[PDB]
Amino acid sequence: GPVPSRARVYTDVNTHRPSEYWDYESHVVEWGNQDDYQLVRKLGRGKYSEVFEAINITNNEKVVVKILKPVKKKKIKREIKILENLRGGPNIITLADIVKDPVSRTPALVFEHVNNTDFKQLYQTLTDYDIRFYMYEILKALDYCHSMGIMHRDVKPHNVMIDHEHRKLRLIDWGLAEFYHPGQEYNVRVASRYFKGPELLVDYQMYDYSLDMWSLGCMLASMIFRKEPFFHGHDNYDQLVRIAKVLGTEDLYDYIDKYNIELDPRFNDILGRHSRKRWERFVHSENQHLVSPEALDFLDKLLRYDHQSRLTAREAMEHPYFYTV
Amino acid sequence: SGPVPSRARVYTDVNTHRPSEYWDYESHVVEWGNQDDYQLVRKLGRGKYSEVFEAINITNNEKVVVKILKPVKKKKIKREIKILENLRGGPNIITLADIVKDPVSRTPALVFEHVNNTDFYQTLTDYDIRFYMYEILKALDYCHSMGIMHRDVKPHNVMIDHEHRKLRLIDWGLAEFYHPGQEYNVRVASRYFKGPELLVDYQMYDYSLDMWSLGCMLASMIFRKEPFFHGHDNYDQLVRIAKVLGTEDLYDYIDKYNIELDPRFNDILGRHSRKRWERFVHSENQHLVSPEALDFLDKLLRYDHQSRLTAREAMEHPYFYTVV
Ligand SMILES: Clc1cc(CNCCc2nc3ccccc3[nH]2)ccc1-c1ccccc1
Ligand SMILES: Clc1cc(CNCCc2nc3ccccc3[nH]2)ccc1-c1ccccc1
Repeated sequence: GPVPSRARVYTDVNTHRPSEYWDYESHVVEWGNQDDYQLVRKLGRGKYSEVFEAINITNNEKVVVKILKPVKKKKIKREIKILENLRGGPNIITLADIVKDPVSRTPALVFEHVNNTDFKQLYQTLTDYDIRFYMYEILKALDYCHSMGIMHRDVKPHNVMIDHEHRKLRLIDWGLAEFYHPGQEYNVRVASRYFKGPELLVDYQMYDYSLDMWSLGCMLASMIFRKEPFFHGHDNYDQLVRIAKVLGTEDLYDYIDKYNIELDPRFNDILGRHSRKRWERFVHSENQHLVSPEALDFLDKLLRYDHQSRLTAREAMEHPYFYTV
Repeated sequence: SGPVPSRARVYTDVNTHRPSEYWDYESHVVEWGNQDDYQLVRKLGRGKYSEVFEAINITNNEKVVVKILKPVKKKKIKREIKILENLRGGPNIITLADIVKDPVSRTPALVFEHVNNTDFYQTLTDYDIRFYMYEILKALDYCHSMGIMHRDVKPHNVMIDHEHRKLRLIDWGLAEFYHPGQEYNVRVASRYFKGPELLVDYQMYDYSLDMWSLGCMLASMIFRKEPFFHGHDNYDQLVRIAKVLGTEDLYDYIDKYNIELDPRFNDILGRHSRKRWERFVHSENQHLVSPEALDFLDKLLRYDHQSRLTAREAMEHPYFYTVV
């Protein structure tokens, strides 16, 4: 079968903690009364959630209410436990309360309010310094949650809230987050297509915090090159082909041979043969003001097939690309 | 013209503003699952109309608590289920996990999350009393906010797993929805914990009944006197209260609400001075008593249901400054 693998950092953080910390199935959730909140307006809508802006009528403070469709109760317990464990961590969305409406009994999570700025509106106004500044803020959140033995497993621009006026950033939507246990085989149906690491696309289940570093690399590549998304797959199989068109099919086979991975037969007719490209090839007149040798070197160290060779969040924070922050 | 009406000072109109689906338990449709998923292990307790068992859910090998109900009144069973479904997941409220019937007996049964009850009182410190009293208040402020009065607050209805510092308020069979101006049956709660409103047959009571019962439990814990007000019948229970609170304030209460005192009180009530709470302090309990505890007790144990602290006001009392 496949060769086992483990994280290069924070490997045994959950092993050395009592079960209470990571055993979310045993976690007792206490659901308060949603009458303390008045819903103001709808902000967004997910596959299993609906996000509203609301007011806490006991202190007149704005909050964000995430109403969850109870499609899987174990998944709701997992998200709550992780949010409670990470509560107050740097740049982590702050869970303020857990409530249920008395008549509907629908689970709802109450968070600190964030005055988000638009992704398209920010895209063209962001300077090189801004990109470094906010990349460093996400790394603070990732190094923290990895140190707490949690993999976000859903990093993408939609899951990063920014209040640009206040230079405030929050990593949100922990619904896909999981506790890291060395040697554990995880479900690969995580994250979002454009941000899925090659480990997920080749069905290598023994992945770790390094999956987040791949997703972060995809975000960085989209920001510096103004190409959104950077790896534009049209299905999960095609996604690996788009990565292969940049990283090359030679290093893909070296990766699958190193871990004795069995490639799905659906790859047979679509994978082809591709050369490894130079990061400089993506530089153009519209994006050259965001690109630098430091940015390309940092990107090259995140976007690697081999999950074990990618920079850890702590190694990434020490990169020359961040010397100016 | 009869007794003066009264309403709750807090959460007065919570049920009035909710659709009838929430509080109309008579219309609630109960779906009874198959009790074959549970195997009874042992008897934990026995009530007037129920037996509580420890059981094992054979589908996940997890312990549960099974309450088998004698179907003496189907409306009462629907009421309890609706309240438990409404409060499901609330802080320190026993969690209803399933509703089942044994295929052959067809006896109603409620399945709850397991609670590992400690035996216990002799070992509880001043801190422990403050901690557990605050946990009960979280449960009461929550259920009151959900428009429900427990109406049977007493030590037997409080399960504590001391090792894990976990507390659950159980036995919601006497619980009711609060509707302002509604006249309720006074034959509720357990004798030692009945509020004076019940004993003088003042039917328009509210959540404040639970705050009286909580005050009885507090007095019994800090003074190590169980029960605190030891009546031998419902009429004598008011006399035991009047021996502490005095008869002057009892007459002020009945006059404020134009209550007619039952003639059965004529020969037994007597005349009693208002006692100082310090009179109950002794060598055996002085380590549990403090000025803060006595001030807090004085604000719960009042004849006038409207003057008692609400659960939310109680949580802000100095007696709880030392708890998280
Ligand atoms: Cl990662 C990022 C994100 C965004 C804005 N994303 C918000 C999407 C959102 N809004 C929401 C409202 C409601 C619910 C969910 C929401 N998610 C803008 C820029 C960047 C960025 C990061 C680092 C460097 C440079 C740029
Ligand atoms: Cl010291 C104490 C002890 C208990 C324990 N009463 C037994 C619960 C029970 N119910 C049961 C039903 C069925 C079967 C077994 C049962 N056991 C409750 C409350 C307190 C207390 C009171 C005031 C303040 C702080 C603590």
